[PDB]
Amino acid sequence: DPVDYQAEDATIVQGAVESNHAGYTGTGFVNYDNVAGSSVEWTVTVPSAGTYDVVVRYANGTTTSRPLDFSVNGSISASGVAFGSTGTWPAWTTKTVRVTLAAGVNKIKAVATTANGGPNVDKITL
Ligand SMILES: O=C(O)C1=C[C@H](O)[C@@H](O)[C@@H](O[C@@H]2[C@H](O)[C@@H](O)[C@H](O)O[C@@H]2C(=O)O)O1
Ligand SMILES: [Ca+2]
Ligand SMILES: [Ca+2]
Repeated sequence: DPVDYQAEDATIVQGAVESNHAGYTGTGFVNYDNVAGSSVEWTVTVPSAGTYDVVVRYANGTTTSRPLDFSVNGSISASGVAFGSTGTWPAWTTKTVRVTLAAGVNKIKAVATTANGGPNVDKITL
């Protein structure tokens, strides 16, 4: 079965664990710093090699899409994945990103590519 990997439990670069908007799961969420290069990197375990539907649960209380690049350590997995508006910060939704993984432990990194940083990210599920 898919497992929830909480953002606030992952490796956060230029970001903060926060909990001041309603509707996150786990103990909070990650607010990426509003800077290019802000990132979160999750450590996941999957039973078989192949391409997974990585469900990214996020919010973006602005009218400006906030794109992320996904990689599995070192290697580009998805490039310029746009995270559009959700109207308000507590209004979480999801986006599925295809990421190819090996059997066992993998690290998935999502890095902000624009000066606005990333959307707020609650977790990934896969
Ligand atoms: O990414 C944002 O633009 C953002 C994340 C927060 O969830 C929002 O409440 C809002 O926060 C602003 C700053 O990003 C944040 O670092 C500061 O501590 O508070 C700001 C605010 O407007 O409250 O935007
Ligand atoms: Ca931010
Ligand atoms: Ca969370």
